Formats: sequence, C-alpha cells, structure tokens
Amino acid sequence: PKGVSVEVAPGRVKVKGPKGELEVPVSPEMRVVVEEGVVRVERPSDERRHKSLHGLTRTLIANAVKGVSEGYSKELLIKGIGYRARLVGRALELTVGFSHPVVVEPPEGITFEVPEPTRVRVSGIDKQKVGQVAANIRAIRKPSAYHEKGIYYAGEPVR
Amino acid sequence: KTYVPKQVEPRWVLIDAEGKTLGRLATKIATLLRGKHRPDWTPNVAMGDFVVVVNADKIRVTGKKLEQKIYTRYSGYPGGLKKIPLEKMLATHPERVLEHAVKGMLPKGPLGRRLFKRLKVYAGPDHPHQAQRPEKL
Amino acid sequence: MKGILGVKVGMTRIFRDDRAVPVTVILAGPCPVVQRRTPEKDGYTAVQLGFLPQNPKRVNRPLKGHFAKAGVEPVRILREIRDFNPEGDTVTVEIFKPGERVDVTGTSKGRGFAGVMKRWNFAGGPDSHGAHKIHRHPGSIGNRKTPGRVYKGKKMAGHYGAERVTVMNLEVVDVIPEENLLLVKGAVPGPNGGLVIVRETKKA
RNA sequence: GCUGAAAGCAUCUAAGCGGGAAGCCCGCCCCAAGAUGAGGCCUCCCACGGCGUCAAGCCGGUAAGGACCCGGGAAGACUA
RNA sequence: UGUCGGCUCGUCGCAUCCUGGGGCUGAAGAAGGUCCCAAGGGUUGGGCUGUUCGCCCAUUAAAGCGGCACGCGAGCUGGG
RNA sequence: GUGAGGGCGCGAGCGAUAACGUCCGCGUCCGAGCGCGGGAACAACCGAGACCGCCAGCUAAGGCCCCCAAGUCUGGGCUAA
Ligand SMILES: [Mg+2]
Ligand SMILES: [Mg+2]
Ligand SMILES: [Mg+2]
Ligand SMILES: [Mg+2]
Ligand SMILES: [Mg+2]
Ligand SMILES: [Mg+2]
Ligand SMILES: [Mg+2]
Ligand SMILES: [Mg+2]
Ligand SMILES: [Mg+2]
Ligand SMILES: [Mg+2]
Ligand SMILES: [Mg+2]
Ligand SMILES: [Mg+2]
Ligand SMILES: [Mg+2]
Ligand SMILES: [Mg+2]
Ligand SMILES: [Mg+2]
Ligand SMILES: [Mg+2]
Ligand SMILES: [Mg+2]
Ligand SMILES: [Mg+2]
Ligand SMILES: [Mg+2]
Ligand SMILES: [Mg+2]
Ligand SMILES: [Mg+2]
Ligand SMILES: [Mg+2]
Ligand SMILES: [Mg+2]
Ligand SMILES: [Mg+2]
Ligand SMILES: [Mg+2]
Ligand SMILES: [Mg+2]
Ligand SMILES: [Mg+2]
Ligand SMILES: [Mg+2]
Ligand SMILES: [Mg+2]
Ligand SMILES: [Mg+2]
Ligand SMILES: [Mg+2]
Ligand SMILES: [Mg+2]
Ligand SMILES: [Mg+2]
Ligand SMILES: [Mg+2]
Ligand SMILES: [Mg+2]
Ligand SMILES: [Mg+2]
Ligand SMILES: [Mg+2]
Ligand SMILES: [Mg+2]
Ligand SMILES: [Mg+2]
Ligand SMILES: [Mg+2]
Ligand SMILES: [Mg+2]
Ligand SMILES: [Mg+2]
Ligand SMILES: [Mg+2]
Ligand SMILES: [Mg+2]
Ligand SMILES: [Mg+2]
Ligand SMILES: [Mg+2]
Ligand SMILES: [Mg+2]
Ligand SMILES: [Mg+2]
Ligand SMILES: [Mg+2]
Ligand SMILES: [Mg+2]
Ligand SMILES: [Mg+2]
Ligand SMILES: [Mg+2]
Ligand SMILES: [Mg+2]
Ligand SMILES: [Mg+2]
Ligand SMILES: [Mg+2]
Ligand SMILES: [Mg+2]
Ligand SMILES: [Mg+2]
Ligand SMILES: [Mg+2]
Ligand SMILES: [Mg+2]
Ligand SMILES: [Mg+2]
Ligand SMILES: [Mg+2]
Ligand SMILES: [Mg+2]
Ligand SMILES: [Mg+2]
Ligand SMILES: [Mg+2]
Ligand SMILES: [Mg+2]
Ligand SMILES: [Mg+2]
Ligand SMILES: [Mg+2]
Ligand SMILES: [Mg+2]
Ligand SMILES: [Mg+2]
Repeated sequence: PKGVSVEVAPGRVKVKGPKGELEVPVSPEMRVVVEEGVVRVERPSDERRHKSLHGLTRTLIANAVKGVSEGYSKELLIKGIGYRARLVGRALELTVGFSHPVVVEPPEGITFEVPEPTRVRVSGIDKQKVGQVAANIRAIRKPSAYHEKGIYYAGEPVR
Repeated sequence: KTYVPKQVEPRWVLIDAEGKTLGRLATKIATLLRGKHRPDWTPNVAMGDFVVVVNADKIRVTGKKLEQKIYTRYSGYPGGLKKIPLEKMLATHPERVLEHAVKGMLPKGPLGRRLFKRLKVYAGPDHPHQAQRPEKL
Repeated sequence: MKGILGVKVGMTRIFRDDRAVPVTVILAGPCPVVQRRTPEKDGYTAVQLGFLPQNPKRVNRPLKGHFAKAGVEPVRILREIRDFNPEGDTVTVEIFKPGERVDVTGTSKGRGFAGVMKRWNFAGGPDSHGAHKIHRHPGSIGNRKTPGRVYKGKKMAGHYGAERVTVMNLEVVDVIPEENLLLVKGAVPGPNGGLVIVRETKKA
C-alpha cells in the first residue's frame, strides 16, 4: 500500500496511484477502515451471508490497490502454422484461419502488445478489464481439441 | 340522523416518491384519494384529496421484483397477451408502475374511475405548479 | 431523408443497354416547402411540402393566410415528409439521382365490398361435387362451445383496397428534370392521375 | 467466460461484469386521440343584438365556415 | 347436445419434424448419435381404400405430434 | 305423507389402499335451513337455528396493508423461494 491513495464514499472506494485511479464500488454494509500506510475492512456480524461479503471487499480493494501499484497483464500463445498476430497501430489484428483476418479493438484502460507474432500480452490497470480482453482474444480461436492450434494461455495443451 | 357533508373543497397534496416502497406508498395514497382519512367522509360522494406524486422513477421495491414482476396486457386479438417486466416499465414510462399499483387498490365502480383522475403522477420532480403543493410524507 | 410529392401518370418500358425495363412514370412536380416542423415548437422534425397550383377561388379558406405566412403560391394539396429538413425553398425530382432507390406511398385501387375469395385469396369450395350454394364461401369460422366466439382479426369479406399502401425499395431508373418526371421500376400503388409520395428507402 | 468470497486452495455467483438464438423489445408496412387520460402545430372568425338582475340558461340575426341541391368520379351496396 | 371421413377456414400447446443456438461424443473432416434452449415461420404432389390409420411412387429444409364437443353439417359434402 | 335420497366424519365389504363410484353400520348437515356471517364465488366444510321493528349494544367463525369493517399492534425466532 505504498504511494497509494485510498478514499471512502457511501458505497464505493477510490484508489489513486502511479498508474491512474479507479472506482471500486464495494459492499455497503461493510467498513472501509483507512489506516496510515494500510487499509482495512470489517463486517457487522458473523453470518453465513456476512462472511462471504467480507472477503470479497477484502480482495476486491486489494486488487484495486495492486492495479495502480504496478498493473496487470497476461500472455497469449499463437500456435498453428498460419495463425499469427500483428499489432497494427493501437489495435490488434490477428490472422488464424478465417478467410477474413480478424481485427480487435483497443478498449480503454487496456493496452495489448505483440512482442512477436507468436506472443501477445495485455497490460491494464483493472484486473477485471484484463481478464475479459484476455479471453476475448482466446475466444477468437479456442484451442483445437484434436491438435495444437489457435490461441493458448500458459495452461497445458488440450491434446 | 347521521350527518351528510356538504360541498367541500379539494385539498391538493404533494407526496414525494424516492425511496418509498411501491406497495406501501400506494396504500396510503389511495386512502387519500378516497376521503377515508377525513372524518367528514362519505361513500357516495367522492371528496378525497388531490394527491400529486413526484419522482416516481425513484420508487424502490423489495427483492427480484425488478426482474420477476411482470405485467400482463391482453389485446383483444389471438395470441394478443403481451407481458412486460417491471424493469421495462421503469425504463420507459415509469409513473406507469405507481399508477396501476394505485388503480388496483381503488374501488371498482364509476367514482372509482372518477377518483383515479384525482391522482397526478410524475417523475422529475416538478409538476405544473398549480397552487397547493402541501408536501407530505 | 429525401422526400417529394408527385402523381402517377402511367407506365411503359425503356431499354437499359440491351435489356427491357418496365417502369412507372411518377411526376414529382415542383413542391414549395410551406412550413417547417421543428422540435422547438412542434415536438418532431418534418417539412410541409405543397404540391400542384390552385386558383384562389377555392382557396377562399383562410388557408390563403397559411400560404401567405410563407409567401407561397397557394397549392392544392400538402403533406409532410418526416425527419427531412431541406433548404428553405423548393424540392425537385433532383433530390433523386439515377440508381438511387425509393419507397413509394399511394392509395390502392378501390375494390369495394370484396368477396373473401379475393379479399383474402381464399379457396372457397368445389365447383362441382355438391352443395352448389357455397362456391365462393369461407366455410367454417370457428369451433364448438369453446371458445364459443370469433377472433378479432378473422379474415372475412369486406371493403378491400382504397387503403394506404407503401411499396418498398424501388430503383429510380431515370429522372428527367426538364419536365419533372421520376422513373421507377413500375410497381406503384394508386391508379393513373393519382397522388403519391416518394422518398429514400431503408436498405440501411 | 472475467473478476470472486464464504471455504488461505478451488468455483461463472452469492456482490458485480462481458459473450450468447429463426426467439423477446425496438427497427420495417397498416390502424390508431371515443388514448372521455379526447393530445399537438399553422392560419382564420370574434363581443349582445333581445328576454334571464343575481345563476347556468333562453331568442331571432351574424362571422370565419359548412350544408342542402345539381354535373360527376379508377370512391361506392346505401351512406361515407 | 346430428354421429366417421373428406372440403373450407383455421387457432392454440410443445413432450421440436425443419430452419436458429448450445454441452457431451465411441466428434479428424464431411456426416451422424444424444441431451439442453428455442414457436418465428415453414411443414409438397400422386397411387390404393369411405376410410382415420397404414403401405407404396416421386420429391423435400422438413414431409412433427397433439388440444380446441377426436375444432369446424343454422358452412359444405354425404363415400361409410 | 314417505317407501329415488345426497354430501361429510368414522368403521368394513366391493373397487385398483381409482372415482362427485358403489354397498352396509354409527353419527351428522342439505332434503325442508339455495334464510343470515365465514370459506373470492359454491345445498350439505367452520360459525349460527331468521315472529316483526330500531341510523343501539357484545360476540361466533373468520379476520384487522388498500379494494374491504377493524393493529402497517408488541416481543423472540425462521425463511430469500
Ligand atoms: Mg513498480
Ligand atoms: Mg506487467
Ligand atoms: Mg507486459
Ligand atoms: Mg506493462
Ligand atoms: Mg427528496
Ligand atoms: Mg438488471
Ligand atoms: Mg397462449
Ligand atoms: Mg407479435
Ligand atoms: Mg412537470
Ligand atoms: Mg388557414
Ligand atoms: Mg411515417
Ligand atoms: Mg422514424
Ligand atoms: Mg431541392
Ligand atoms: Mg347435392
Ligand atoms: Mg343429392
Ligand atoms: Mg344446396
Ligand atoms: Mg343437396
Ligand atoms: Mg339448400
Ligand atoms: Mg355448428
Ligand atoms: Mg365463451
Ligand atoms: Mg439542374
Ligand atoms: Mg419546366
Ligand atoms: Mg477460461
Ligand atoms: Mg480470486
Ligand atoms: Mg466447508
Ligand atoms: Mg481464490
Ligand atoms: Mg451475481
Ligand atoms: Mg454490452
Ligand atoms: Mg450480452
Ligand atoms: Mg397514420
Ligand atoms: Mg389522426
Ligand atoms: Mg394510458
Ligand atoms: Mg363585428
Ligand atoms: Mg352588455
Ligand atoms: Mg337583459
Ligand atoms: Mg351528387
Ligand atoms: Mg353520387
Ligand atoms: Mg423444451
Ligand atoms: Mg426427444
Ligand atoms: Mg435444431
Ligand atoms: Mg462435424
Ligand atoms: Mg449437437
Ligand atoms: Mg366398403
Ligand atoms: Mg404426403
Ligand atoms: Mg391441428
Ligand atoms: Mg373422445
Ligand atoms: Mg377427448
Ligand atoms: Mg368431429
Ligand atoms: Mg347438413
Ligand atoms: Mg358431417
Ligand atoms: Mg365432418
Ligand atoms: Mg345421394
Ligand atoms: Mg360404397
Ligand atoms: Mg349411404
Ligand atoms: Mg329404497
Ligand atoms: Mg342411503
Ligand atoms: Mg338418511
Ligand atoms: Mg348419509
Ligand atoms: Mg369416495
Ligand atoms: Mg334439520
Ligand atoms: Mg348462498
Ligand atoms: Mg370451492
Ligand atoms: Mg340447501
Ligand atoms: Mg350453504
Ligand atoms: Mg365491541
Ligand atoms: Mg375476540
Ligand atoms: Mg376472533
Ligand atoms: Mg413481530
Ligand atoms: Mg418477529
């Protein structure tokens, strides 16, 4: 929680940092206890319903802090002969097998890059934004259940 | 020989809306539309307050009602039953929700219709600032 | 959103390159904008087009005052094209260029009290093997005790035609500014000498 | 499928988010203000002339306008 | 309270025949199997028999099932 | 006069531990109490046996958020469908 700038509102919480800042709407019936060089969260009870809500806001904010701490990002392996990505301007266009080569928009708050036609990272301040866009690309061509083609993460082949 | 009331005068009200529970609000509202709060009350006459609601768009409702609570509406035609979820209503013309909720709690006779006109519903707030705007809660 | 009034004159055919093309001759005669319709004080956007000149003898109506409040020659007929704000003067067949495509409205021919046979292209019954008093008749129209009534919509004999009809996506073949003629692909409602509005399509 | 707790892990879910059907809502064509909750815009006409004091009425004349009648119509049973 | 079948006109259900979407597959691909979502619309012509039903000929995206007094005789037919 | 009875609870046969089915036994209500309150409506389920009158009063079942009389009553739990 260094160089961070937490804050508090009715339901949400702010988190400022080198990277920027993000809204972090969180549990209403929860405590957003701000300390010196640290934050915190406290639940009004010990119910089955309460427990679940606690940990969420716990992590949720921590990732918010982590987001502006350094920022998230993810790999992307392009297997298969033709298949290969190409960063055109801000946006990613990548061929794979469709006669028409797919082009992908560059969403706000996210910045992907092709360090090589067989690699694509996706840098972002939001663990959420990161997560979707990652899969979005993989979706463009799931892994071939019968071979080894199309997008992949850092997870084993399908085979 | 019981007292029969004479020609009174409309008492306009002005109810809020935001936060208030749909059902619970309607309840009170109608009991104003009928005079049933005013001791000088009488069935056959019709002399309840001119209720005016504002910011009905901000009516709250418990549970999954926003999704589950569907309205029906049967056009005379075949397959003409057209249903509509609470969401969609509040999206589009919202006062509509509060309107019927009340309507459904007014007596079913002609003056029951007469009583409905007495209700002016909105979402702004701000009505046509006639004269009386005696806020209530 | 282009739009312009006209009258169906009749129809024949012309030859594109070396292949014949059936066409109806609309006449989108000069139309003076008589009033603009803005949200500011109308709630919606549109343009009151006028069409066809008129002798002030019938215009005795204070309509003269309407035409006056816009300095226009009193026309005979005027209808609005919606969501179409031109420039402050007069529309021509010129709004349309060859190759464009148009939707066209008109009042279909009046077929009066129609037989269900024609009104709804039914099929009635046998010209032969019996009954003989039910040839062009509709047959059953319901069921027993349940429902016990008839659907609001039931196709039954009645007034057919003389209704409002819009036909979609006609291509504007030719346009002769010389004499105010629109040339479309034939199929257009109303009878000759009939009134008809014409506008841009919805291919997109 | 993302982010994610209860439940140190894991989970598409419980808070929340994205993807997703000839289907739903709209969009397209027709009707539609008897939508008595009778809408709206442009223009035109405009005071009493006589009984009703008080009140909403009543009477013959009026305006802008309309109607009747007649000649007709790809409108039409009739009417419109 | 007229009874089968046909004819006319249909309309509703969905336990889906086709087209749309999806998981699994003993899914390489193509094709198929099976389950889940999904009525919007579609669901042919003839031979035989009173027929319903069914067999058959030639096609189809498919030639779904069922409710509506086994819908429908103040609509028709009248082969049974 | 009646010698078609009917439903409900209970106890049996028949029935298929089906039927607004049937056949006996005990009771009951309708029949004849389709008069009154409750149950949305409804012979026989719950309440109750209408001599007539009253712009009086207590209660029965049931009910007291609005249509609809009367508590959005008090206190302690549970349920998120
Ligand atoms: Mg760093
Ligand atoms: Mg990094
Ligand atoms: Mg990186
Ligand atoms: Mg980086
Ligand atoms: Mg307020
Ligand atoms: Mg929602
Ligand atoms: Mg239905
Ligand atoms: Mg529809
Ligand atoms: Mg207002
Ligand atoms: Mg005028
Ligand atoms: Mg239009
Ligand atoms: Mg439009
Ligand atoms: Mg022009
Ligand atoms: Mg005969
Ligand atoms: Mg004969
Ligand atoms: Mg005959
Ligand atoms: Mg005969
Ligand atoms: Mg005969
Ligand atoms: Mg019949
Ligand atoms: Mg009926
Ligand atoms: Mg020119
Ligand atoms: Mg000229
Ligand atoms: Mg994944
Ligand atoms: Mg996590
Ligand atoms: Mg456990
Ligand atoms: Mg975890
Ligand atoms: Mg959720
Ligand atoms: Mg979206
Ligand atoms: Mg979506
Ligand atoms: Mg219209
Ligand atoms: Mg109109
Ligand atoms: Mg309305
Ligand atoms: Mg004068
Ligand atoms: Mg005077
Ligand atoms: Mg006087
Ligand atoms: Mg005449
Ligand atoms: Mg005539
Ligand atoms: Mg299904
Ligand atoms: Mg099946
Ligand atoms: Mg399918
Ligand atoms: Mg395959
Ligand atoms: Mg499959
Ligand atoms: Mg025989
Ligand atoms: Mg066949
Ligand atoms: Mg059928
Ligand atoms: Mg049967
Ligand atoms: Mg049957
Ligand atoms: Mg039959
Ligand atoms: Mg007969
Ligand atoms: Mg018959
Ligand atoms: Mg028959
Ligand atoms: Mg014979
Ligand atoms: Mg024979
Ligand atoms: Mg015979
Ligand atoms: Mg006996
Ligand atoms: Mg007995
Ligand atoms: Mg007895
Ligand atoms: Mg007995
Ligand atoms: Mg029994
Ligand atoms: Mg007795
Ligand atoms: Mg009774
Ligand atoms: Mg009952
Ligand atoms: Mg009785
Ligand atoms: Mg009784
Ligand atoms: Mg008392
Ligand atoms: Mg008591
Ligand atoms: Mg009690
Ligand atoms: Mg309590
Ligand atoms: Mg309690």
